[PDB]
Amino acid sequence: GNNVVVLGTQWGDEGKGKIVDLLTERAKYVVRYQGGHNAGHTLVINGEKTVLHLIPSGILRENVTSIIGNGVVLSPAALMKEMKELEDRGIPVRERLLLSEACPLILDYHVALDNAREKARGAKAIGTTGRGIGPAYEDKVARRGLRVGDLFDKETFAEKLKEVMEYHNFQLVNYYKAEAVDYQKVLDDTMAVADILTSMVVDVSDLLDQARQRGDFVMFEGAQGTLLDIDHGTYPYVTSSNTTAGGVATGSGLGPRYVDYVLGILKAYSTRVGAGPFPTELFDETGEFLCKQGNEFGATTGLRRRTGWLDTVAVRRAVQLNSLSGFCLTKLDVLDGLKEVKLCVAYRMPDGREVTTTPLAADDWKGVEPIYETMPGWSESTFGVKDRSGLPQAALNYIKRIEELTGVPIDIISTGPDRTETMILRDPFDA
Amino acid sequence: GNNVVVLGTQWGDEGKGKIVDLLTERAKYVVRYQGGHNAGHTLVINGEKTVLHLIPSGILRENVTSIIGNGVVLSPAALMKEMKELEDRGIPVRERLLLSEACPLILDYHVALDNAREKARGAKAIGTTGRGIGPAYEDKVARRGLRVGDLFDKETFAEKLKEVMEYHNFQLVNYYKAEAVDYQKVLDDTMAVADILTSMVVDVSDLLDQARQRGDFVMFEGAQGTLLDIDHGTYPYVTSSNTTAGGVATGSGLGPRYVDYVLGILKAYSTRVGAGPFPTELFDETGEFLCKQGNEFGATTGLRRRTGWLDTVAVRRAVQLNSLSGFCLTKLDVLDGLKEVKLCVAYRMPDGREVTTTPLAADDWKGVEPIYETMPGWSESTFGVKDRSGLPQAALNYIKRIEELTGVPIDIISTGPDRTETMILRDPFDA
Ligand SMILES: Nc1nc2c(ncn2[C@@H]2O[C@H](COP(=O)(O)OP(=O)(O)O)[C@@H](O)[C@H]2O)c(=O)[nH]1
Ligand SMILES: Nc1nc2c(ncn2[C@@H]2O[C@H](COP(=O)(O)OP(=O)(O)O)[C@@H](O)[C@H]2O)c(=O)[nH]1
Ligand SMILES: O=P(O)(O)OC[C@H]1O[C@@H](n2cnc3c(OP(=O)(O)O)ncnc32)[C@H](O)[C@@H]1O
Ligand SMILES: O=P(O)(O)OC[C@H]1O[C@@H](n2cnc3c(OP(=O)(O)O)ncnc32)[C@H](O)[C@@H]1O
Ligand SMILES: [Mg+2]
Ligand SMILES: [Mg+2]
Repeated sequence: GNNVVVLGTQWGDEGKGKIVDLLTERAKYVVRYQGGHNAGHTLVINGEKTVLHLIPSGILRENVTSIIGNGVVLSPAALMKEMKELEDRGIPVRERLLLSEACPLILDYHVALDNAREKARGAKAIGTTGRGIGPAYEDKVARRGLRVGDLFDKETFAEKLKEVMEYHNFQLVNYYKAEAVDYQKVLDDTMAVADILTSMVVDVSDLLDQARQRGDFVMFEGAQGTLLDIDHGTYPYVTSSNTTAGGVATGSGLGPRYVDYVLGILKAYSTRVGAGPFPTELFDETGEFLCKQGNEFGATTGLRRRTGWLDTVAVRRAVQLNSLSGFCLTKLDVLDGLKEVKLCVAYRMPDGREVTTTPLAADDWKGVEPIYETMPGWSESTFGVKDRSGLPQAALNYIKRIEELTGVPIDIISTGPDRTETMILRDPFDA
Repeated sequence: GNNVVVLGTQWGDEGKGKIVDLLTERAKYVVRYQGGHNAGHTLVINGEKTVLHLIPSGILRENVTSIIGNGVVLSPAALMKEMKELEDRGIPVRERLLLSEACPLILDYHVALDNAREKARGAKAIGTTGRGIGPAYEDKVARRGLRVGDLFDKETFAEKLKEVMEYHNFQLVNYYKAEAVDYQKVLDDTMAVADILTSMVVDVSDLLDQARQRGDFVMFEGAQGTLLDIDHGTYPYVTSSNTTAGGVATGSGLGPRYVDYVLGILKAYSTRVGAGPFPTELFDETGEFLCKQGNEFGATTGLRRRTGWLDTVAVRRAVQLNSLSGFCLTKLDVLDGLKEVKLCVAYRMPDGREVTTTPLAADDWKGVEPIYETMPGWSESTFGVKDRSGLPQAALNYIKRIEELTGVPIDIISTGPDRTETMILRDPFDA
């Protein structure tokens, strides 16, 4: 299919960055359609690590035009920081990166707010990445936030910014009893970059409609994961954007009927950073194992990540929410050396009922317990293996079992962090 | 196609209610996926008017199950009010209506807030319908708002509600210097209806995935219109939800790949209630005419509606944003008796540039001017006509011209408010 969507089917960090980088070889465009720099994508090419947050993961391929879709909450400071870093490394970002004038801006007060709220919640704290994602989205929805296109008139921008800031400042000092955020500091930091920012603007919907009508290969890059969806995730322990395939058309402006294949990234084992339900969470040795081997620590905040077994029930919600076309089994190489692996196939609800469907809001997950299927592990190494043949049968069964349990084929299997450490069984672009 | 989406291509009020009611004859389900009771849908069957706001327009057909999707901001008071009204009229709502536990709740403070903000904006006031749509969506995104499923535990609900209310109350009295909203009044009004509310809950995504897998005819009913889209509309003069086809999958939980046909409702002339850009707005006799004949006054607030000529440029943005499959030319009967009609085919930008693309945010529409195409009108009456033959050639040309100018066929033509006063040239369900 021409328009391919790559997204996380769990709670982020499944490995979208690598896969997006990999798959963009044949792509004309790559589009981020939601989130901001809370995202953390690690690309590894012949050993060279590149960590992207706000910039689309297709930025390393000169044949691809990376787009920041209107859905993205964009931090000028964050963009500048990343651009500079890639530029020093030979990546002419400004030559490859375009962006929507409709993108809301993440300015300092947003982080001020993000921190304050987080504080206020005390114990039942969400565990947000500390960027100002939440407030930026709130300001969008409230229709008071600033967007890229607001920089088209700096004086008017100073007017709007003065307003929005006094408004937020009042809340910060009087209610939160927190320090105000200096309006002039913000206006200044902003105006300095404004010109660079404005230079990358393009009418994204139209560009995408044109690309679409030409047949251009376009990849949409997801941020965060399905279960962190503001609507469909473990609310309120979620991110503030729709991480489900529906955000592509809303955050890019491309009509929904033009999505061709939805590729869902699947970690082979589960992780979460932030508070919230997690039935298959492990707190034992194997958990520790899964964490160490997988080097599970957030690419955007370091914070160790919670680990647990893959959960076909949660994965199955992801399948329906996103119209999955196929999966990209990632980190299989991490299971190597376990005596046995297991998949959560059903949930035992607190009233005794057994169910193969997930609850929605966090409180409804309160006391659910996982009912497992236990498969034999494999001692052979699968790291770097690039052909099914190189995988032991135990691994092949685990893979088939996931397919059986989900009804979606594993078209791509990843066995290490490096771009080429992958098995492309079915390339979504031909699919 | 099995899953058909019906939405407004302009600024609301194109006539979704009638069309949805009409088209649901063959439907198993009808789903609202966004907005709340700011919407106003007028159904007319053999002269009997029915005005829906929050309840899906398929509620009058016992063969159809009406669903309030998670995307909808739901006012318990509003729901109760409408249910009662339909029940007295022989409509057993509770028997036909189901709803998502994920729907955020619109409670009193939300209206308190909606009013306060509106006040604060003074002159540059959005012109929101006065329901608490904006705040309810903000509370959603901020992850502090209450949802239907929160009623599954009334004590915890009282806890969460006490919190959210003190929070908002502080803002209302100290900043806005407005009157606080009584927590106990809210908790009470809510708890009284809670049980009814909870009784209608269903897991909508799953139900839709099942329906989808059965082949069931499902209609998604849009609220508001494309150009009022929070992301793609004339921001900030927009509604707080994505009125574009992308909201269907986000606000219903049905995977995006399962949308089959997107039907866009097209008024044949333009209207707007609320502040904001409107290039083809008319302030002359014909405007007055268009308003009087069309009886253009908001079904949700009465407020006279601004009128202007149809705008192919704005309509064309709608075509790409929503992947339109076809149009439903509505109110054609209203043009009868004009000497000449005209369509805006291009925009003359303020720097002299001529463009066939629309700007996004309001300020960017600032001084655009419409460049028209002037077609001969028609004196014959088209009211109630149900066969193309009954339409004068002048009308047929106007219709073909819209098709030529947009590239989307007019599969349905409506010539009066009554259900049967329509021409179904291509029924989306077979399409
Ligand atoms: N061992 C192993 N590491 C992988 C594999 N695929 C990706 N990685 C690494 O695992 C991490 C994926 O987390 P992250 O980059 O935050 O993924 P993203 O947030 O979804 O883009 C990064 O450290 C990658 O370098 C794989 O198949 N095996
Ligand atoms: N004259 C005329 N009225 C129509 C036609 N279709 C619908 N109506 C009426 O025009 C209005 C449509 O506005 P509204 O009900 O608010 O549409 P909605 O908000 O899109 O559901 C209602 O008064 C309908 O009764 C039509 O083809 N001709
Ligand atoms: O308001 P926010 O800043 O968005 O934080 C809210 C919640 O969402 C989580 N979170 C945010 N981005 C995440 C991410 O990005 P990628 O998978 O794309 O690499 N991966 C994993 N978890 C992520 C935070 O942990 C928290 O639970
Ligand atoms: O915050 P809000 O309460 O949503 O108001 C914001 C803006 O959106 C407009 N508006 C809201 N619902 C509308 C509607 O519903 P239907 O077309 O579905 O019948 N039709 C037309 N205009 C509508 C208001 O006029 C205002 O411009
Ligand atoms: Mg990451
Ligand atoms: Mg209406």
